[PDB]
Amino acid sequence: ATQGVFTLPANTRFGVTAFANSSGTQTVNVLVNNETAATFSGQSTNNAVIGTQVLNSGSSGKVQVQVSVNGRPSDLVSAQVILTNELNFALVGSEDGTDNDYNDAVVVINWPLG
Amino acid sequence: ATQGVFTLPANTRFGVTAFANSSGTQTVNVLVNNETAATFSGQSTNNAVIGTQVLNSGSSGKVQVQVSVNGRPSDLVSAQVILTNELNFALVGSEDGTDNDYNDAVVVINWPLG
Amino acid sequence: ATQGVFTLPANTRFGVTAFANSSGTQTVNVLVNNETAATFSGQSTNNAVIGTQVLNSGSSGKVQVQVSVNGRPSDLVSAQVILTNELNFALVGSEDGTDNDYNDAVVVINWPLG
Amino acid sequence: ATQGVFTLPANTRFGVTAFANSSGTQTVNVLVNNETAATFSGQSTNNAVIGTQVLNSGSSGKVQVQVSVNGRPSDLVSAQVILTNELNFALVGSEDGTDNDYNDAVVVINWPLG
Amino acid sequence: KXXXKLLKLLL
Amino acid sequence: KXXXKLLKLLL
Ligand SMILES: *C(=O)C[C@@H]1O[C@@H](C)[C@@H](O)[C@@H](O)[C@@H]1O
Ligand SMILES: *C(=O)C[C@@H]1O[C@@H](C)[C@@H](O)[C@@H](O)[C@@H]1O
Ligand SMILES: *C(=O)C[C@@H]1O[C@@H](C)[C@@H](O)[C@@H](O)[C@@H]1O
Ligand SMILES: [Ca+2]
Ligand SMILES: [Ca+2]
Ligand SMILES: [Ca+2]
Ligand SMILES: [Ca+2]
Ligand SMILES: [Ca+2]
Ligand SMILES: [Ca+2]
Ligand SMILES: [Ca+2]
Ligand SMILES: [Ca+2]
Repeated sequence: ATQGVFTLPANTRFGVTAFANSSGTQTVNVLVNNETAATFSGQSTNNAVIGTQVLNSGSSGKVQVQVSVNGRPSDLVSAQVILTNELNFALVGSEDGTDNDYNDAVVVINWPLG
Repeated sequence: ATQGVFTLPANTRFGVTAFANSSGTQTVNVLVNNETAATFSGQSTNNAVIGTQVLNSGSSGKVQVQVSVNGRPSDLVSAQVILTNELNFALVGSEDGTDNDYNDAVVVINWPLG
Repeated sequence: ATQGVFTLPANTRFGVTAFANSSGTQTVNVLVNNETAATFSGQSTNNAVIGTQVLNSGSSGKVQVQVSVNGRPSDLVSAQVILTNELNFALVGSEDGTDNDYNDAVVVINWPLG
Repeated sequence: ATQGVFTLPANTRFGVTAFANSSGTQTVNVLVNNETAATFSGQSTNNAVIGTQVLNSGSSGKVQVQVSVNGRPSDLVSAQVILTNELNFALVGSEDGTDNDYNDAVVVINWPLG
Repeated sequence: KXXXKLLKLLL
Repeated sequence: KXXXKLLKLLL
């Protein structure tokens, strides 16, 4: 199944933050309606934040997270969780190798803000 | 129901990261076996990271998040989500006021690391 | 935090199913737009299905689950989870006593159907 | 990623329930420790329960859900959610066709029971 | 059912 | 709430 694609409400500000846990340098691309809106890159095996930014979900609300290592797409896993009918998390894990820890880049999208 | 308490695997490293979305200064306390292991503080209405740290879950694996604003406990909401039976997120929202947005401090715990 | 309240897509069919795990007879009230749309009453300590029904979220999409035992409201926990941006679960647990297993009535709402 | 595989606490009773929403007859296999422990089958486009059973997770706690429709394995999506650090749901959706509603067989695993 | 099912098989 | 105190500081 497709993973890393989320329908946010249209015109909604959201946070996106990525953490790295891999020997490979992680490249996280955040697309808003199929156009790159942010790109984070970095290397850590200790959960370092490799980027955090506030974006707007735009007219469509469609947000897509893509993770690669030197251009190679990682395998993605994802879900959206809503707490108390108000607080939204869109979560992505990614696997760039063979050990299935799925933490190699971890991406958290949260909304609403403010 | 009790919120903001999670059982991690014992003796395991995890990441904890807090974001702020409120006029009020947020104080986030992270307890490992009922002792304060980290405290983050800051104020933002734009999802600023007010802290991120790697901790060990200790003997019990019990990790608790508490949030207060000028000493007053916020109301908490929480859940844990596991993706592909490997990647864990423990999620906390908190409410310091009357608008039920539960984003005033948002705390994300993730494991495993590395 | 309020629990057991979910905003579904409006005018959408959804399943609701309740399981019981308590000595107490469980009454589950499912409200659509603030009006009771289904009630289930049953008793089991072995996770028996005490009801299942297809409902429609109506013009507002507001769905609320309430659980009571001998007229006493149970304490609720809930969350919504979305898989592959398409498949939705709204989940409710409830506690009628003091052991905090929160399974005394478990309620699962799923959509889409068909 | 692998989907529909969960590590439950070992030697623990859990419920497993399947719903169908497809023209195709669904066959849902539940494996514990790599051996078939239950098989549900049925056809519905109205979310009918095609099976519910209590099982024991055994010495390994390993539970796997597989879904087949007209001789082909369906594509699976899954996640585990924990509420109030106590109430667990392991959720599976599956797609037998092209519409990607992922509801063709929906499987809910819940624990603890009783 | 029907259309989408057959096309998925042929491709 | 909180803006009362930051404005008292800023102004
Ligand atoms: C007693 O009525 C308590 C009640 O029933 C028990 C069998 C157990 O399921 C408990 O969790 C529930 O609250
Ligand atoms: C046709 O067999 C496809 C199939 O059945 C439809 C009625 C609908 O439920 C669809 O999602 C499913 O894949
Ligand atoms: C005080 O004004 C309320 C407080 O700060 C607001 C800016 C908003 O973030 C609100 O959710 C928070 O409770
Ligand atoms: Ca890896
Ligand atoms: Ca890794
Ligand atoms: Ca608030
Ligand atoms: Ca806020
Ligand atoms: Ca109970
Ligand atoms: Ca019980
Ligand atoms: Ca389908
Ligand atoms: Ca279907």
